[PDB]
Amino acid sequence: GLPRRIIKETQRLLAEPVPGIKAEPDESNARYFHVVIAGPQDSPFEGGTFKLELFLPEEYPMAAPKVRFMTKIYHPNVDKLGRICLDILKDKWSPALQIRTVLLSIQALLSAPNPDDPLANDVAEQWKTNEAQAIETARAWTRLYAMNN
Amino acid sequence: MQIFVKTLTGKTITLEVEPSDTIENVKAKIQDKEGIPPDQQRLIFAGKQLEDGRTLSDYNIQKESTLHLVLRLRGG
Amino acid sequence: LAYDEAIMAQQDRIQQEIAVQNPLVATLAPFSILCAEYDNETSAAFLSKATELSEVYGEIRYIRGDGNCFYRAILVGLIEIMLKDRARLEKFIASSRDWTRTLVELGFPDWTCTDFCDFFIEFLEKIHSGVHTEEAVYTILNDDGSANYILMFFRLITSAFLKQNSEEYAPFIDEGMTVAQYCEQEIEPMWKDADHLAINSLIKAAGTRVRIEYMDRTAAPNGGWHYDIPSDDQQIAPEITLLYRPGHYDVIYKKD
Repeated sequence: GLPRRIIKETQRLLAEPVPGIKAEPDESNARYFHVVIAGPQDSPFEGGTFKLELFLPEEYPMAAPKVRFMTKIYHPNVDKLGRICLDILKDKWSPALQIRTVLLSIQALLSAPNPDDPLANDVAEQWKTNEAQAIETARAWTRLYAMNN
Repeated sequence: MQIFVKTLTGKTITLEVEPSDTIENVKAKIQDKEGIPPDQQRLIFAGKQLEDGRTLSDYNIQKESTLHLVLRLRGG
Repeated sequence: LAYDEAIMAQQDRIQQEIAVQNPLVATLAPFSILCAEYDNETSAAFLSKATELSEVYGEIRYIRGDGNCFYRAILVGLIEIMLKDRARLEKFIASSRDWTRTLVELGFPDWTCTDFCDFFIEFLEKIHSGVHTEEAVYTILNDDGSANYILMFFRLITSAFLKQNSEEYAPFIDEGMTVAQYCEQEIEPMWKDADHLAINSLIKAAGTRVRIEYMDRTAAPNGGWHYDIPSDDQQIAPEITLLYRPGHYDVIYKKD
């Protein structure tokens, strides 16, 4: 079957939920996780919902979950291919952390509009030189992409 | 002026040094009392590693200050 | 930051090349096997040390260099003791259940940390009952899944022990980190090398007694450089010896 760390973490993640976030395992693969994060209060992504894909590697929890955005989003932390730039998914991962940690942290990049952004994207520099124009763009992209069916 | 060097082993020692002294000399002096050689030593003051080149005054180390000593045992 | 993903694949291609070559915990081997690594021309300094040590030392147990060597080395040392002294084993089980409660009390992530503890306790309990033998334990200690789960416990107590005595150890940390900052970055994650500060904490948290043999190329005092943790007014013999060559730890056994 599975290692106990996944079995338990699933059970706990289903019987307790996280406010603002739907997160349920794939019916065919227990290591595959489909996630909808609903865009948070008073942030450019207000009123939109964003699908995400989380996967737990073989060596987990000794290495971070793999996480990617499906829903297209104007953000200095998330690029064209949906890849998430987050510290606890690379350098600052600890086996003491869990999926709930990944989710909250990602959410708080929007929540909690994380600027972020002392890094160098084409989006980040736009957010650097002027908050004004950039914040509106992300409101527009929420409109175009994050909704609805 | 007297200074203290605290080691992880639950021990403290004391040294007679001058603010002109290089970190190298301080290490040399620790060797004289403990045995640990300069190149196995790391010294730390105010959450910063003291550097082989500079001197006590460069780091603003005063009368009755405590330095901290750890060993080079980093390993994988 | 887009280049990052492709260096994770290097840090895996290298980690796996090291992983196929030699097990996490090797079987015992004669200390002479170590000398074999050195020849009188290309590495004479080490060969001297190796040869001097073989007067005192009988066998060597190689530990895979994967960033966890020190922790893995200690835990093997402990496990071995506990399979020869039953009381020690029983005493360790008791003090382990305490760590669990100490961990949540110190603000660690509840269920995850608790489960690491619970998994180790069940390991120890099955050794005590007789489910695991000398041979099964070493098979578990080599399965990457199991082995690293057990190791996490020792990483956790090393962290716990530091926070438990923060005011005391904080001045030893550097680059301006706090105790908590150091722990989370350096001690809690896997694959992260151990330094003196961590080495001290694990040994004290574990309640054990260790000699480290510092095999470098330098001239040394008679019998080579070594270090006892803890160093005491007492004169109780060390119950685990580690060999330390620059950047690496293996377990070594006194002669008989």
